[PDB]
Amino acid sequence: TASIAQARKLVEQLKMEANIDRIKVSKAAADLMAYCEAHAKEDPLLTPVPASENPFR
Amino acid sequence: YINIIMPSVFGTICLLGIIGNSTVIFAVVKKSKLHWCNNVPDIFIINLSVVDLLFLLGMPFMIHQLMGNGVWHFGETMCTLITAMDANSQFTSTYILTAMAIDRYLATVHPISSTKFRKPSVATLVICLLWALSFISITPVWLYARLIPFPGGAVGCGIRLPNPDTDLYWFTLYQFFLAFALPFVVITAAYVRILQRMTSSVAPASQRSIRLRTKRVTRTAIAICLVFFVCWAPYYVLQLTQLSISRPTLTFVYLYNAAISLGYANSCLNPFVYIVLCETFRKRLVLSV
Amino acid sequence: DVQLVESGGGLVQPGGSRKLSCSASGFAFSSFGMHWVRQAPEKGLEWVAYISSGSGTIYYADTVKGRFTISRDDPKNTLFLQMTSLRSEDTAMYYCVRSIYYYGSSPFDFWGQGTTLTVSDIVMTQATSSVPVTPGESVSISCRSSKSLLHSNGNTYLYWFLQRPGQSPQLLIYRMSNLASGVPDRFSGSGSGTAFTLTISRLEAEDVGVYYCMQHLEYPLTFGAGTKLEL
Amino acid sequence: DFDMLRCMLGRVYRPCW
Amino acid sequence: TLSAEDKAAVERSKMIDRNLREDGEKAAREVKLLLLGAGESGKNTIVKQMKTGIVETHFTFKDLHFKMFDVGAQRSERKKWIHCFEGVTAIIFCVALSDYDLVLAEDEEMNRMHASMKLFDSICNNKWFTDTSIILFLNKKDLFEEKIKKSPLTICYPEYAGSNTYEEAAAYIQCQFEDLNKRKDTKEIYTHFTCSTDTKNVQFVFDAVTDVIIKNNLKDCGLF
Amino acid sequence: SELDQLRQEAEQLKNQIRDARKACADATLSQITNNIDPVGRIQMRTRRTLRGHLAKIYAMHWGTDSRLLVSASQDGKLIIWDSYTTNKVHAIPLRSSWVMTCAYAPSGNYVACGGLDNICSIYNLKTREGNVRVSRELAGHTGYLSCCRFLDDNQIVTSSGDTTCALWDIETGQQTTTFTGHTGDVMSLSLAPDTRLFVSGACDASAKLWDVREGMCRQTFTGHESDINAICFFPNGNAFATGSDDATCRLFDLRADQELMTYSHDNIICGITSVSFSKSGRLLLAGYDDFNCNVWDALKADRAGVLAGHDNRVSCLGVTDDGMAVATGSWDSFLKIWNGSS
Repeated sequence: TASIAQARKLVEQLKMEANIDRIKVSKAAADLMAYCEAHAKEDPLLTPVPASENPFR
Repeated sequence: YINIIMPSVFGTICLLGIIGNSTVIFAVVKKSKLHWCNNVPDIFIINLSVVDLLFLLGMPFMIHQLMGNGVWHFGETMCTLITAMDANSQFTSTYILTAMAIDRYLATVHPISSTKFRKPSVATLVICLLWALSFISITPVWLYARLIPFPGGAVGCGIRLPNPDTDLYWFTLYQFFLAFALPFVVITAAYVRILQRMTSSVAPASQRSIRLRTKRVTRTAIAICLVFFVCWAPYYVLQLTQLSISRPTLTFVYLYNAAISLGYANSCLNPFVYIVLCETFRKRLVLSV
Repeated sequence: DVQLVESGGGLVQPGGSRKLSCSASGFAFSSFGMHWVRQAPEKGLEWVAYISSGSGTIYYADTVKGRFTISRDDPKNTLFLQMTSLRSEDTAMYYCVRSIYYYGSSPFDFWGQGTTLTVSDIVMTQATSSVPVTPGESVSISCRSSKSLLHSNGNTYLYWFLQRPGQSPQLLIYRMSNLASGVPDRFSGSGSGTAFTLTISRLEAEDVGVYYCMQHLEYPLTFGAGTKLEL
Repeated sequence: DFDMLRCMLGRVYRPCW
Repeated sequence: TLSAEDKAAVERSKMIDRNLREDGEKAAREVKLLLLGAGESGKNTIVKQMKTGIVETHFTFKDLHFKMFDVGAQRSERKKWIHCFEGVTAIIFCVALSDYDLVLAEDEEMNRMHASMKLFDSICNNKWFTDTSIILFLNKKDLFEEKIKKSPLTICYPEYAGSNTYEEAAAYIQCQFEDLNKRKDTKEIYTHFTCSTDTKNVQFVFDAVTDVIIKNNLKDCGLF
Repeated sequence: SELDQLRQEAEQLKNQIRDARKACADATLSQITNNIDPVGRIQMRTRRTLRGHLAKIYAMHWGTDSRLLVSASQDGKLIIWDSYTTNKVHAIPLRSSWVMTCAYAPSGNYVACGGLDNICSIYNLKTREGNVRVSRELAGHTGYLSCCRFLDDNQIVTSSGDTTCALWDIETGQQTTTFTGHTGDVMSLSLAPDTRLFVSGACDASAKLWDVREGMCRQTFTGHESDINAICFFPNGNAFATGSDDATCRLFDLRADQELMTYSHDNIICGITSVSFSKSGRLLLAGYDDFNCNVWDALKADRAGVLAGHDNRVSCLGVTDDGMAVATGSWDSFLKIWNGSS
């Protein structure tokens, strides 16, 4: 009775994942895009810092 | 044409061998994880390249008395120093090449028993000992390297033996034995014994991999032994010939200077033998480029 | 537990020789650099010698260089100070100090109980010899240095040590700002350039003692005169 | 451009005999 | 331009290199072997003659230290952790000769020998074992001679059309595994016949490892 | 009968989830970020080369100070590096040389490691004896250890090849929670910035979002065609990226519960071993099997740069907490610190 027990758990798990709230992709895509714009200046790899402030001269 | 052919031959060898030797030195340095840790072959291959680089950097200071006007322009103090430095680089490179073949013999014929003493610390001591032995082997060179007054107003750096009638023989023979004959016997003996013992008895000879292994190593042992012979036999054959010769002719002078270039070409061809015939080094070099 | 027991001190005649030993237990003695610091009677601390981990680096004080010799025996976990031609100026209590050096480490964190020997240069200044204090009252202790202790890497090599009466010096602040492990958070170190201050908020009875400032920017290491807090 | 009939010993000249 | 403490940190770091160098040279003089083989194929019997997740076994034979690693307890996907052994001296693969007429306990339809051949070909032709020599052990050769008398080899290999004798059937199985070597240039396969009372099993591995050591030395020295 | 009916209901639930994801897929991340300017060419130079490892490097982790890092190699050594000066602060000999992961405690007092031995070993870096000693060995996984991450000095989450992730209490040495639901070997995990959730990628080509406190699976993400080898959280914790064997990197959103963008190129046919984000999340750095590390524009799916300085497969990489530098380990036994110049 291992297969029948596993089937109940899998069905029960999918119910929990199917009852979550999902926002639109445009809303979710905007948040990732807006996050980078706010933190763009303080990203040394994206915008290299002057050699004076670079710990790895 | 004579005044343009000879400078071009030396210049091509000097530039081509500098590029090859600097490439070998740079590549061995960039691949070092821990210094003096399980890199005995790399220690020999980088010390042989340093001496070969020295043998070519000092080449133009020794040949400028052969092409232009046959005049030494550096004085008697530099004549002794440059002649001794040039002779040391030839003897040191030959000794390191000989020791790099004994190292390969031990790494192959005795793969288990040689792990006790094939240490990078021991390899460094051996190479430092080769320089010390090379200095002893060039002692007659700098004790007699003086200026020679040629007919006319020109002087040249050369060897002034105390008894040139009788001392000319031991000077040539001892350099022939230590720098050409003895190393070639050891280098040839080491590589032929490697080819006879490069596989364990349990290895399946019928398999293509074992046969292919012997084929590549055989053509590498031949190339190493042949390049040393071809680049130094004419230099030391004419060296023994001139013992009987009293008044050299133009053809002998041209052949002697051509043979001198071949000796310098040995330091130009050693780095490329390792670059071409080593798949691991060759593939890694291409990746960088 | 970490322990450093010194031995070999005692009464010696002028011009004689004496051997000082420091047996280490409870820590990796071979991974620590070891110092000798002496203290003349009714005087401040005085650095003597230093040997690094692996015995690769050895430093001596100019007042004892050429006469004192420092060595270590890592297998036996013992530190040695060979002293020859002892003078009346060598009468002091000699301490065994451990100090490990890597990024983020706290050197001079543990000091030995010291041994007594009796014989028959950045300047650190602590002008205030004594400060009358009361429990529960905030106290500030000032130290000065001839040269700026701030290095180009950002570290300010100033160390604070408290020597309670009858006890060995104990590290409070290392590199002028960091609080040593096992020290109450009320101790704080503040400074800039050549002037530094040690702040003791809510002073207690255990804080009574002499406070020394040491420099570690370059050798020889030099101690201040010492600021004594008394009730 | 010179009289290149000088005797040689190694890579340096020698006085002819 | 290092401070008094920066210089001591550098000396500490070089002291660490002094110990990594000491340990690294000691590690390069030891032999690492990966022991593979299906269940009930004599793999555990080899350990009994050459005495967590991975079971590491050490033994010394003629001044040479071997580290043999058994990963039989790793029931996870082989391809994920198999690259962790890229660089071992050799791979010891155990195949049961007597398990040619038998079938797998679970599948009950796939022959045991075919399972080993698929397993061997997945290991020999694996991209991480391109130049890793494989020591192929054909265990239980005495029991194979008994089965070949009663059960013909044609059950396992329909294409086999040889004599019903050990001296010919065993060689056919040996050639089939060596035929699975998709790269007969960068690696070699060492085949040996073991048994439950054979005392030459450790010698064969010593000889095969010696040939691998020579091959590695030739590559390092630049001869290859 | 009953078993057949239940498995039919599972398919309906899977179809319901797929329809829900399609309903909210009004736009595409590429369409949204089509207007923004590209980042241009990202040029990074090898500032430091960390030498001393004598075997393949499988994992590295930055400290929270952005200066100290720990790297794990299969020479049996766990080395702590001062990236500023290339000094080796510590060298920890590992009992098992088959280490597949390493971790650095956010407090900086502990490091973790684990491999084919099925054990997560905790090492104490701050001892009065002055040496690094083993403080804990976490036993209970039945497969190899693939990734581990500290939450604090007492809690650590580990993934294993036994298809399970476990939350451990370091003080007692017992796993308080077990996260089950994967059908394949879990290869990596990434803790959220608030350490209340974590994502994991397994060999079943699926990613799962787990609740650390509750101990259950919240969301499951699919789309990869092969085993997921790397996974990393976005800086805000609302997204994560995975790197699989199908030569593709994909970005998933937790709230959207579906994939947003794929990072692949036709010339790239090798697997992906490690992924990481820059401080702002604009750059997605991914290590590949072709001996190179490609920098990806996470918003535009463009290869902004290449970190090509390794002679073997790039097995690990990480970006500092301040975004100043990125380190890459590789099977050539070298770690390289990369950052750009003005």
